[PDB]
Amino acid sequence: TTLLNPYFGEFGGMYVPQILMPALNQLEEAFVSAQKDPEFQAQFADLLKNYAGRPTALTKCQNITAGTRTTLYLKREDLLHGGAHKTNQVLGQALLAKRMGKSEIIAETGAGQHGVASALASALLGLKCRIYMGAKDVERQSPNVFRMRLMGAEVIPVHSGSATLKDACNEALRDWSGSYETAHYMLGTAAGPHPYPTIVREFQRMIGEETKAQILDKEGRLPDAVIACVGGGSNAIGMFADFINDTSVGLIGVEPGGHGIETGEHGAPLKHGRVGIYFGMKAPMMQTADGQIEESYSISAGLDFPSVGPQHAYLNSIGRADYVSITDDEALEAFKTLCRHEGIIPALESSHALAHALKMMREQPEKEQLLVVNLAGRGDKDIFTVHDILKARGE
Amino acid sequence: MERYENLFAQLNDRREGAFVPFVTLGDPGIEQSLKIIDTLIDAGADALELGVPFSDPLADGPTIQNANLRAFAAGVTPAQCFEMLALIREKHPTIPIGLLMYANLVFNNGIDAFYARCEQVGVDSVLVADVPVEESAPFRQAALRHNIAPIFICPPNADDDLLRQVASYGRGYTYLLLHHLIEKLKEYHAAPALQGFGISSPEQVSAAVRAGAAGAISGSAIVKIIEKNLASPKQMLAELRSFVSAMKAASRA
Ligand SMILES: Cc1ncc(COP(=O)(O)O)c(/C=N/[C@@H](CO)C(=O)O)c1O
Ligand SMILES: Nc1ccccc1O
Ligand SMILES: Nc1ccccc1O
Ligand SMILES: [Cl-]
Ligand SMILES: [Cl-]
Ligand SMILES: [Cl-]
Ligand SMILES: [Cl-]
Ligand SMILES: [Cl-]
Ligand SMILES: [Cl-]
Ligand SMILES: [Cl-]
Ligand SMILES: [Cl-]
Ligand SMILES: [Cl-]
Ligand SMILES: [Cl-]
Ligand SMILES: [Cl-]
Ligand SMILES: [Cl-]
Ligand SMILES: [Cs+]
Ligand SMILES: [Cs+]
Repeated sequence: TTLLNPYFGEFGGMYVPQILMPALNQLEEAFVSAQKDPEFQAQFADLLKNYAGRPTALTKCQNITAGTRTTLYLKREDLLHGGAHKTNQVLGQALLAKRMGKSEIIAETGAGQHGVASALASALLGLKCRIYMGAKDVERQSPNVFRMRLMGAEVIPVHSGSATLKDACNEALRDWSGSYETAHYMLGTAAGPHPYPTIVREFQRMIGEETKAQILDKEGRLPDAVIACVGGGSNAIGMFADFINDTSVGLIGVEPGGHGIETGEHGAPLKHGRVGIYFGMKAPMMQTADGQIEESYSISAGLDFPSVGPQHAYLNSIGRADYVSITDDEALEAFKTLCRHEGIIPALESSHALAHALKMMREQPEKEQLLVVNLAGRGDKDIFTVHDILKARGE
Repeated sequence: MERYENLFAQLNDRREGAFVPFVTLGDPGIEQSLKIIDTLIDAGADALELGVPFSDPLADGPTIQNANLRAFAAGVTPAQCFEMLALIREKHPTIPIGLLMYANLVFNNGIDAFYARCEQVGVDSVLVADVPVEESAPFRQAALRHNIAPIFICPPNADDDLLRQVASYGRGYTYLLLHHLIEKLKEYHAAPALQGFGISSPEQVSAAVRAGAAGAISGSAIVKIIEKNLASPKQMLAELRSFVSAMKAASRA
């Protein structure tokens, strides 16, 4: 029994042990209540604006589209407090926790951006924050781990299994099933069991709402496409949502192609995986022929999720959104191009989305088209990776 | 699911509860596991709960997580598990055999195909750990179509709607994770309740039967004997013998 349909078509659901269902039902009711509560919406807006810096700019690229008939805007979630879009929805989920009388936050993180976002939100709102992180990720992202601890959060390395985001997700779930009377599980993407895909979209949809208002103000029409990288699906669904009924507007989600789809070393389950049931949802997954979950490879840590949000699988299945992949090397080329042409250092994750807009304009340079790329974070965190790559290749 | 029916009627005539050990199939290896399981039945196990190794066993704690890891490190696949199960059934025609699955393994090659293969090898019941009552319909239907009992977990935070759901849709046994809850399960004509999640010594087996449960399931405690003795198979089998016989003796009272 739920207030809302837990499925997007054939995808989604609530595939959790019975012990966790009251936690999900509580959360769904609190969200539905919050959505109808002007006081929740006012507090959320107050935080989004005065603490996180919204609205974010919609930047027209000046140089990168030279020699083509493409106009390209960047939705600047890189200027949000924390440096990425993760901050938007942690503020809403932190207020939901307070609505539910919870004083503790449980969070998972792979690349560290959602962990840092959870920690800063918990610091501001006075919640005790504990973050689960695969031990491999803890070793690989010691700067974000230090950021989390600076803000008072407890960071718990997870050694179980592959010691990566999957096992961190599972440990956070074990904890919540025992602590949900006082703790809220702050899931960091538009995936997992209902109601999380719905909540995370609604707490990210200001991305696309702002984009729509800004692009109408600036160009007098809607974009021909909005483009967004797809790790678990939250920044993309946040950009897409307000355009879903504007069926002239293309929705393009970009999965990580890694070393190439044909190598198998990629993060593109929506187009190249197989539907399975894991992490509380029915959705496309990287898995073995025997049904074991595999890992998502990408140069960009934030695109490491081995599955995808169920609404993206649904939007794809019905033809409303199209999904493509972009390899490590194309994402790196777009990273370099934005730096030199626009003075903006993009997150390697969002560089996948920029890489696909660059392909769109370069493949058809006389095509008149108005594109928005969701620049979901800044790439300061990526400069050591990009440095060591360019040096390895003698550049 | 007839085997649970037959088991509980026999135990009722003997005025006994059921003692049910859990192990992970293929832990520490295939031949070792088969010998463990035969020792469990020899020492007086009434039924078996068998886990299929899976990459991300959420609902499982630390001791079984390492059993799962040991079976993984042994290359035990779902297909080899089905072969093991057929042999276990062929050795032991009456003992009820329950699987502990995760949803993706059941879904992976088709839900109906999975339960068809369970029927073929002689499985009596399946609990899918990450499928709640609210998602259970396709699994329940495929189970019943293949004469498999669908096992539901009745958790500590259950309420009256859940009790009625579990009593309506479950067969074979109810997996009980207190005295009032068994009362309602009985009033609701639920499948006989087996208490799990805490059963590590004979006193707890006796307590569960005294409370009105039909028996108890012991997981970690059994697997801890396996872990503790991985270097001495003979010692492992001796300690499993002694532990199971003691736990089973406790179900008489
Ligand atoms: C800078 C950046 N861009 C895009 C994404 C992609 O996430 P969605 O698809 O928008 O939900 C991420 C994700 N990060 C997760 C996983 O490592 C995390 O931090 O824990 C990210 O950090
Ligand atoms: N700079 C920054 C980065 C992450 C979180 C908070 C911050 O102030
Ligand atoms: N009490 C309860 C009720 C419905 C679903 C799950 C539950 O644990
Ligand atoms: Cl669909
Ligand atoms: Cl309102
Ligand atoms: Cl348009
Ligand atoms: Cl990765
Ligand atoms: Cl939709
Ligand atoms: Cl459509
Ligand atoms: Cl490449
Ligand atoms: Cl440097
Ligand atoms: Cl027998
Ligand atoms: Cl199916
Ligand atoms: Cl299904
Ligand atoms: Cl019944
Ligand atoms: Cs242009
Ligand atoms: Cs992905």
